[PDB]
Amino acid sequence: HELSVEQQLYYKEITEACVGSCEAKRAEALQSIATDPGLYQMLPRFSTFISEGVRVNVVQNNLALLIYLMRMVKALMDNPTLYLEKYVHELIPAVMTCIVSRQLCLRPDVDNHWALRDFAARLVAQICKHFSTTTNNIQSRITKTFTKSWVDEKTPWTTRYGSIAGLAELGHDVIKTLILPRLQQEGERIRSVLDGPVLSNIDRIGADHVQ
Amino acid sequence: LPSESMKVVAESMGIAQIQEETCQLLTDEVSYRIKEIAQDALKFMHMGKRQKLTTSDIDYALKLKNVEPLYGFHAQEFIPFRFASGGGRELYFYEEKEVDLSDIINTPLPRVPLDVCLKAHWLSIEGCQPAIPENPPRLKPRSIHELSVEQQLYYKEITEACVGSCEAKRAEALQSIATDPGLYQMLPRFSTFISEGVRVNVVQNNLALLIYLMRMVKALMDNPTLYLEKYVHELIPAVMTCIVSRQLCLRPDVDNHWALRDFAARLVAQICKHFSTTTNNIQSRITKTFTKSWVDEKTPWTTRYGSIAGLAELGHDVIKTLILPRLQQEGERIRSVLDGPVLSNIDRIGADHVQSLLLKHCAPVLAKLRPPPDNQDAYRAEFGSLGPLLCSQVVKARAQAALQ
Amino acid sequence: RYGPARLWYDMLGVPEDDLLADENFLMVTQLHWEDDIIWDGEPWYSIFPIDNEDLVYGRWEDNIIWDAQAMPRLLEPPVLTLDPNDENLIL
Repeated sequence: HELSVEQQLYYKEITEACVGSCEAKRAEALQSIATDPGLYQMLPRFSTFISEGVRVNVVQNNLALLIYLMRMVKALMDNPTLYLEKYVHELIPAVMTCIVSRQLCLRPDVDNHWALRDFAARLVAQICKHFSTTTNNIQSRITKTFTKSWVDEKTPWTTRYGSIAGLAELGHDVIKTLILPRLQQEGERIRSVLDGPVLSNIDRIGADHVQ
Repeated sequence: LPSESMKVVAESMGIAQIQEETCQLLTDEVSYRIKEIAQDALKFMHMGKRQKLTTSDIDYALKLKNVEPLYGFHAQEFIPFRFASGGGRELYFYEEKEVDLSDIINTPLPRVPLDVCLKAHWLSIEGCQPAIPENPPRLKPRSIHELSVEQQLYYKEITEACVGSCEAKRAEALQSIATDPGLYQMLPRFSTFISEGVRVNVVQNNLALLIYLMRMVKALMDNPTLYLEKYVHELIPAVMTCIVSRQLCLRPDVDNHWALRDFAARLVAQICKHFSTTTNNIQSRITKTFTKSWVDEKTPWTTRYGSIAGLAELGHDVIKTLILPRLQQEGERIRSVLDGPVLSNIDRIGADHVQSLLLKHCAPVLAKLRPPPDNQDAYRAEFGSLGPLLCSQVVKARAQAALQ
Repeated sequence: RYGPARLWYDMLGVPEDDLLADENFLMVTQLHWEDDIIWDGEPWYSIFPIDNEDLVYGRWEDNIIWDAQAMPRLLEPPVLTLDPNDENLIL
């Protein structure tokens, strides 16, 4: 059960290489995670590390460490040898948290939370292309969360951006039957863009990003 | 009952100039007798244990109150008709009130139903109700499969019988699929076995393997108990594959079975159009794929013939609106196969099958919307494909209509 | 605290110890499965592995964190459970 010292050292070096001291060690660590044959028995530790690290964004809204954890998930998916079917229930809400949360930034105006949005949306489209089975109902349950987050009013422009980004990365028929009925919502958006009671607020950049 | 109906009855009888108190006196007496009988006809309904209040309950409730269940006629001498009833009068509010006396003779009499028989079954087996068709129905622990070993053995026997080594085994297994009530909660494993099978069974075009799987799909569909439209996203592709694909085996002969397989695929497409229908998802999606299969440049005879069959079996209006502007292209394709100096291929067979199917569809499409006048050379305005033979097919259809 | 994720615990410093109808979302109505049709292609033990009961049955959707501040269910630290159903694990 307990990791042997070899793989305990490998886990320590690989996790501390993806915290942000330098970029080259990070790229070699992600190319290790993506292309090694025997990394099972260390998959639950990586899933726990990733899910708890995405949770630790609520105490410290670090965009950079979330980009690093999403590149860790994207590297874990490209491994041919390890099967993430038993651990996908942990990685789905972490990528979902990177998509539909509202404060992804420390300084909301200048941080491009927008890219961790479309990167994690592409990631969740891949995670429900490779793993959705009719016993799983992964894709239908992801579309339902995105849909009731988008159709429901009071949602911030960041989380609406994440919902639209994920729904539009799922495919063409999804944007036929989910996005296109609420195209009139664009008028409700342009209510606050071509006019807009407050101009110097932060709603305008998010609204025309959504647009 | 309303009093303004009682004055209409009185003045249509010869009793004119009746007062309102005279008329109110009639409608509380007869409304009591209706209430007295309907309370007394509910005794026969509760004792004949049908909670229905049939038409015969009032016949016995009237006889109980010493009134003749004579309806529409009253015999003051009683000797011709006693308390035996005549079953009432089959009359309506929206009736015609005049019929021809030979219309009632020439209509066929209804079928006398089956006589009463006594069948026994089991409501309960030592406390548990069986699911027969006569009844309404730190280390984490080592999990168990959601199928029983009797159910898993049943799945193995049904799948090894449905690959058609013996025909009687297939036919029972197909009937077992067609009417097992407990075949839900095994249906993911059947849908996955079908889907996966066709895709690794078109790698080498094994026609029986495919004809047996299509019969398994047809046996899955007509089962009334199971809920299928959760699994139709796997079914649709396999059934449609049995129609638009090339044949890796000897294409020219078993093409007869190949044509039959295409017809089966068309029937599956028709079933997809019929059931499971919501707005603009299933029928229009397979219609769009069939049309872009048709408008496809240099379409294969195998794929072309299958898609032609699939678009052909879609119903009345679909050939009325789609096959119309395309006769010239069909004729040009037939002419190219004909001009070939080489039959060492399947193109000629594909062309003959496609032309025959298109000509039969065009025949009723014509018999259906237009009179059968000028059936000799007017079809030469439509490139002269079926012409007088098409006219003969229309005449045969008219003869069948006359027989009906 | 000392198990997998100890690094996160130490960094934190914690020391104790009608369009919503179900059919719309069925993947027959949301998938271009027409692309799959292969045009011109060129019992002592279960034969199906026991699936993950947690994925198949559990509501993992309840571990998604929709709003960090207003999170409806208080979450707890998770202990390593070492499922033995999975092969490739010595114990």
